[PDB]
Amino acid sequence: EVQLQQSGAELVKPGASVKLSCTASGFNIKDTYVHWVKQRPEQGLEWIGRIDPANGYTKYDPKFQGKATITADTSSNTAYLQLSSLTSEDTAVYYCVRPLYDYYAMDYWGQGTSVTVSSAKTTAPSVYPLAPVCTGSSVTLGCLVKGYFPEPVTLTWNSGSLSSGVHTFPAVLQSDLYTLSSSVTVTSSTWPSQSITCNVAHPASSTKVDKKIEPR
Amino acid sequence: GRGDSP
Amino acid sequence: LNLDPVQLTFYAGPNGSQFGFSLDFHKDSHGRVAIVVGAPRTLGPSQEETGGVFLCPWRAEGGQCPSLLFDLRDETRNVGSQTLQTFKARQGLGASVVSWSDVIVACAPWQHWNVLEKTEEAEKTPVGSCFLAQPESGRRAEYSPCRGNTLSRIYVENDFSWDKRYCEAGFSSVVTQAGELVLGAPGGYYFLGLLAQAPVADIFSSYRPGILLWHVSSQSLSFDSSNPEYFDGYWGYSVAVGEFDGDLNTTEYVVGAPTWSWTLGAVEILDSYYQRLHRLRGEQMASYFGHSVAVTDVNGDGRHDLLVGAPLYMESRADRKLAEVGRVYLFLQPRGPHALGAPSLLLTGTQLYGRFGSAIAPLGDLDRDGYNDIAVAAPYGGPSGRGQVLVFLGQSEGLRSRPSQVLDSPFPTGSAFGFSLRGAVDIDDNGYPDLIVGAYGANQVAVYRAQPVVK
Amino acid sequence: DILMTQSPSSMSVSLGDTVSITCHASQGISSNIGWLQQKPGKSFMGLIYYGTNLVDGVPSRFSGSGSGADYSLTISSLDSEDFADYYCVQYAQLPYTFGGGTKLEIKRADAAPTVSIFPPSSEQLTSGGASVVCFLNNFYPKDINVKWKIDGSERQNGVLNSWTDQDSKDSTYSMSSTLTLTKDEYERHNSYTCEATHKTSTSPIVKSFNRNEC
Amino acid sequence: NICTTRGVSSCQQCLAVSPMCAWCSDEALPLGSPRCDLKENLLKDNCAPESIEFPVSEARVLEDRPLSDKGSGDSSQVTQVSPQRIALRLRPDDSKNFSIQVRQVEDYPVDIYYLMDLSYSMKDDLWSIQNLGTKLATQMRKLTSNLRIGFGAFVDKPVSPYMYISPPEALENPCYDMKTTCLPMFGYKHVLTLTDQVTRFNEEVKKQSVSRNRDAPEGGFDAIMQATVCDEKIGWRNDASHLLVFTTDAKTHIALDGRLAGIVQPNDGQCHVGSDNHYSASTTMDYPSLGLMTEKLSQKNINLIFAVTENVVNLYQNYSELIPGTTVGVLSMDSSNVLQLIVDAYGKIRSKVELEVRDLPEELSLSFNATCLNNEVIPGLKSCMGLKIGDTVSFSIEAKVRGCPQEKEKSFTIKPVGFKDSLIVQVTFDCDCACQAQAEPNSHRCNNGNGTFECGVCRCGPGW
Ligand SMILES: *[C@@H]1O[C@H](CO)[C@@H](O[C@@H]2O[C@H](CO)[C@@H](O[C@@H]3O[C@H](CO[C@H]4O[C@H](CO)[C@@H](O)[C@H](O)[C@@H]4O)[C@@H](O)[C@H](O[C@H]4O[C@H](CO)[C@@H](O)[C@H](O)[C@@H]4O)[C@@H]3O)[C@H](O)[C@H]2NC(C)=O)[C@H](O)[C@H]1NC(C)=O
Ligand SMILES: *[C@@H]1O[C@H](CO)[C@@H](O[C@@H]2O[C@H](CO)[C@@H](O)[C@H](O)[C@H]2NC(C)=O)[C@H](O)[C@H]1NC(C)=O
Ligand SMILES: *[C@@H]1O[C@H](CO)[C@@H](O)[C@H](O)[C@H]1NC(C)=O
Ligand SMILES: [Ca+2]
Ligand SMILES: [Ca+2]
Ligand SMILES: [Ca+2]
Ligand SMILES: [Ca+2]
Ligand SMILES: [Mn+2]
Ligand SMILES: [Mn+2]
Ligand SMILES: [Mn+2]
Repeated sequence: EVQLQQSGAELVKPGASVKLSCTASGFNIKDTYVHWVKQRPEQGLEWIGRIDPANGYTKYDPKFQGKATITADTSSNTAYLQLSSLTSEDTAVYYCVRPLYDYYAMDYWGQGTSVTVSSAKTTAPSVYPLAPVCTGSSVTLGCLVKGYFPEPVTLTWNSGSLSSGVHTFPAVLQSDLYTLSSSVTVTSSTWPSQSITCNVAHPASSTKVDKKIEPR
Repeated sequence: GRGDSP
Repeated sequence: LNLDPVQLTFYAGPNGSQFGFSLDFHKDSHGRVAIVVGAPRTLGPSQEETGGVFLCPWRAEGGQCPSLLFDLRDETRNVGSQTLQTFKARQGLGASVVSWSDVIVACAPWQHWNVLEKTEEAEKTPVGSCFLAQPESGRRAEYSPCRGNTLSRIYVENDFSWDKRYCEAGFSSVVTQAGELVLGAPGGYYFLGLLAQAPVADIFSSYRPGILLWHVSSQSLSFDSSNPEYFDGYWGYSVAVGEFDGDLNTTEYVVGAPTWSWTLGAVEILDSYYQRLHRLRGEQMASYFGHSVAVTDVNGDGRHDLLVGAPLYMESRADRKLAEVGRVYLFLQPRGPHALGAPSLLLTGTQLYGRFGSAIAPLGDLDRDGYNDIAVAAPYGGPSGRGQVLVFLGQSEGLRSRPSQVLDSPFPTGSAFGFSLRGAVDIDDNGYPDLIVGAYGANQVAVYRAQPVVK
Repeated sequence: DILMTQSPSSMSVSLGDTVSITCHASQGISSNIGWLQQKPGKSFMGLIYYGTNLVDGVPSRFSGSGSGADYSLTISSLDSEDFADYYCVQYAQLPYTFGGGTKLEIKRADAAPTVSIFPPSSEQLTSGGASVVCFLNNFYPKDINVKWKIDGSERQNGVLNSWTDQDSKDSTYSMSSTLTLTKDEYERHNSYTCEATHKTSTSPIVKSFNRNEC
Repeated sequence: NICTTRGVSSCQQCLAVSPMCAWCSDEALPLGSPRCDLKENLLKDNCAPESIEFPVSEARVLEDRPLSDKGSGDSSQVTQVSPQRIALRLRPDDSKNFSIQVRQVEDYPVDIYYLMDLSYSMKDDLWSIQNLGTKLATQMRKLTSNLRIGFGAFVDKPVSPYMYISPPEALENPCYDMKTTCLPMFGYKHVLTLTDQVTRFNEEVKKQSVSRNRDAPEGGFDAIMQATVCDEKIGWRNDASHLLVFTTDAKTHIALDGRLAGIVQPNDGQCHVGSDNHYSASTTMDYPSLGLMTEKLSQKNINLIFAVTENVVNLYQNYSELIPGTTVGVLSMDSSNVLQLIVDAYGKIRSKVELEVRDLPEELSLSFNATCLNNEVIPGLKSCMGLKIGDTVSFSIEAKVRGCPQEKEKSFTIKPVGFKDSLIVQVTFDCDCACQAQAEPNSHRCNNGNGTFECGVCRCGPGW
């Protein structure tokens, strides 16, 4: 079965150089063309270029000329993509692609490689409890993980005990630092009667702080 | 080389 | 010995179509035997020769045959900033045909191909192509493994290495029992010659009309060479398969290369990975040793034997004079892991310019004595030079040195009677294997039915 | 470069429906088009190539069509897995170009958002910062607007919003808005508000609170 | 002796016993005297001299023209074989001897047709034909006073894949894709008919230029065939040595190669060079086989010379051996001389004298004793070697008849290979008696009409 194992996520600083890999499984990389594709949330999908691993000849979208450099080693059965003089706009998920039958198609895709460019040094998150204001039938509490880097962070309530009836929002880059929040809803008879604790873990800084939600 | 070449 | 020469069956095609240039037997899903016939100069849609194929049902009285229709229109695809082009004019569709299971493979060795990119091109060249058909289901597929999208300049820079632009894929063809198609391309790699193989099943499942350039991952091509001994050797001019290494899980290939080593000629036996197990060198320069090759066990020891034709071999005669008559070589396979020695038998032609050995067909066991027999063609032999087929019977020691029977051409001069042969198949279901003989010059096929032995 | 105008950008449909996405090119591309699928939080999968040809292992309910500069991917009888992002790609010319993309979202009955405002924490304030959070949970459709106000007047600087992907078993969306100020600036004012505007209600849902008061 | 102990019945049977047997038709022969005995025994028994039937195997000449000293001048009245005709008379199981003389005449006319490879690879070999006409007339002037020279050119069959067929410009200029220009591709073209005007050769050559094709092997064999079978066009002369000089730097195509161009029709050995001086079957007919080429070269009496570069010398040396009478010269920039090569080739050509027999009856068998160099006899040999022009050799011949054939009048030829002249041997089988031409059918002497009286005895008439 055709599979493209791309290298793990990369986290580098602006101006540095990174080199992604795309190892072929269940076939010889030399068999077909190998393309690279950049993906961003707002900008979308952009074709970087391709390479014919057999002979080494390449083609690029003139937008990436100079920035991107695609190579391939038939020995290790792997194709590479090097990006130089990195910037914020280079922050994207990169995919290696190859056709199924049609020489010129784009059918098989690797799982993708996430690349993040930032100077931000590893920073532990500041967790904050969010209790309501001084009534209804159901109450809603919250947690606020502010100022941390890099991602990700696993947030849970009561150490996983409370699962259903929860909302954890996607992190957002607050100027070279991430911010995240999570809500939670229960009945008025559950709080503050039943104690509720916010459990956040940041593997990077090796810190796992917990804050109990206190009423006002 | 293998063709019609001087 | 026991082929009935009194009551023949004749199939005929359009004039000037070269109907009978190639042929084979074909069994449908129900085992009903038919004859497939190639006519590589049949007119196409634009009243231009493109070749064609016919599927003839067995009828004791023969006659005309229905066509096996294929797409004959030129194709163009503008993709990847390039332009892909196929040219089927004078492609010679049906220059070879072979049947495996309920599938028919008809090849067009001189179908041309080209790729355009702005002001550059790959060069319009004969890469050849094969058309696969499943008559009952109507399924159609193609296989053109020498097509490429590399521009002319690139080859020049690389000293013309791995140049498959003149392959002429389908020149010769064979299919293994397992269902792997094997195509001889004598023009491959700048006229060294190459083999291309791929499972018929995979050829079908990966093909789609319009694409023109698609991948068949499971395919396997032979290799280029820097050795001048291989230059202009036309490796793949003829091909066959068989068992020559003991291991029954492996299939071995037999490739003829009639101009190998400065026209000395040779035939090689290889494994499925194209590794040479044996090489048989020609006896005489320009004899075209390797023009045709047959694989069959003739001495009933269970081991496949090799037969090689050299249609232009010149026999030595009185007063230091040579007479071109043609020759066939028999190589018997030895017990266990051993090399094929000298030929066990030399069969030489009699008629001058007769081209004895141009075609060699296994007949199976014609007289039912326990040994397989063969037929050898001399397309311009016989006292009248109209053509002749000679039957030689197998025996414990190999083959009989004298023919048990001689079929003289029922056609007029120039019919090339015998240029193509096929046997070992009982077409009338009478218990004896039968012979079909092509005569493209006369645009006809003759069917010889084997009958119970008289003696 | 060839431009690929892929529409619609999104559509809300239910299971068993038959929907068709379209793709317009800036010029002719003679069926040299491919269709891709990207299930949420996963990589891509080939659907169609060269116009109409299904990639191996793809359900037959998918089908491609069209010619010239206009093409369409059609999914007959939608399945729960089929709710994902779809893109078109042309390889008629280099460089290859993709479409904008199309997200297949689940359809359901409208629903107003459960707004909830939260003043800064004691910890954060003592640190020197002040963040007011405003959760707008479980609402449909996804189109919604949040507006902060300090002492009745709009505030736009220092706001960070974040949305969620359509929840699994209730098919609703949620949102998180966060107004971040300095401790000092936070104390210059008393009232704080976040107004939610949704097609559900013509008048915006409002939730406020007063500093130095409970 | 055997003559008597055989107990023969007729005069015919008597002579058939042995060449030394005689028969007596005398009427007045003693009681029991054997009519079949030695001529000495018969005369010893008072046998009439005229009644003796005793044939003798002779061998007198009829035409005995003297060998020519100079092959120059004359309207081809040159003689290089002597005698030219002899009458041979034999009797049953007998044999007679005769001799023949062959001379490699001095100053014999010579045709030289130059068949020139003009494919692109021949760019760096063109130096050899530069001033050919003159340089080819100089070192030849000293072996012949009557030289004619002609010129032809070839590339290969103008058809894919041999020929480049794209872009359209490639057809008019095969060097289009390069920085240069060259001639459209052609198979074979006749350029200059055999002539004595050498400056015609020089000026024609100066207008020649190379073409270009795809595959290394070239179609020179097509040209060799046409240059051979297009007699009137090339201009070969009836009484002159024919030299066909073949120049190339590469391998050559051969019969059955044409199938790569879709050409399967065998070469027909006929002429196909029309008024336009081009080979018209080039693209519809396969290359000729060595066998076919040999047949025509022998028929038209052409001596093929392979003047090739040293990178393929071995190849053509090997072909040379499959086409008897062919010679090879190394076409280099160093040697005895690269294009006196032709003179040396000629010398090699006229350095052998091999006899050949045509129309020899089944009954007759011949033996030969050669006399070469200096009266050196070499038994069982009918060829000579290491001869110079002007040299003369001879052969002793013995015809041994076996039994007595049905036809009494037969004749065969003994000709040297390549030579115009030949020795005609008119054989006569004498196994009858003159007295047989005066018999008595239904004679009164023989069983009273039931027999025939001839040669003295009584034979059983026809029907018994
Ligand atoms: C023109 O024609 C000539 C003459 O036929 C060819 O020259 C021959 O080339 C072949 C193939 O290369 C040679 O065959 C080899 O002979 C070797 C030696 O045996 C004899 O020859 C040499 C002279 O070279 C003598 O010194 C020696 O005493 C012998 O008399 C063998 O050792 C070789 O065996 C190898 O190959 C065989 C077959 O594959 C294997 O079985 C062996 O194990 C081994 O690998 C081989 O048989 C032959 O010697 C050459 N003959 C002569 C007289 O030179 C030219 O090739 C040909 N040229 C062209 C371009 O057509
Ligand atoms: C060819 O030469 C041989 C000798 O090599 C001759 O043979 C001899 O012929 C004479 C004739 O008188 C006999 O007496 C000898 O007995 C023969 N010798 C041998 C050894 O056979 C022969 O005569 C010559 N033949 C021709 C045609 O002249
Ligand atoms: C035959 O041979 C003898 C010598 O044995 C020779 O003297 C004689 O001249 C020869 N006969 C003829 C006719 O040449
Ligand atoms: Ca095997
Ligand atoms: Ca056997
Ligand atoms: Ca048998
Ligand atoms: Ca039968
Ligand atoms: Mn050349
Ligand atoms: Mn050269
Ligand atoms: Mn050539």
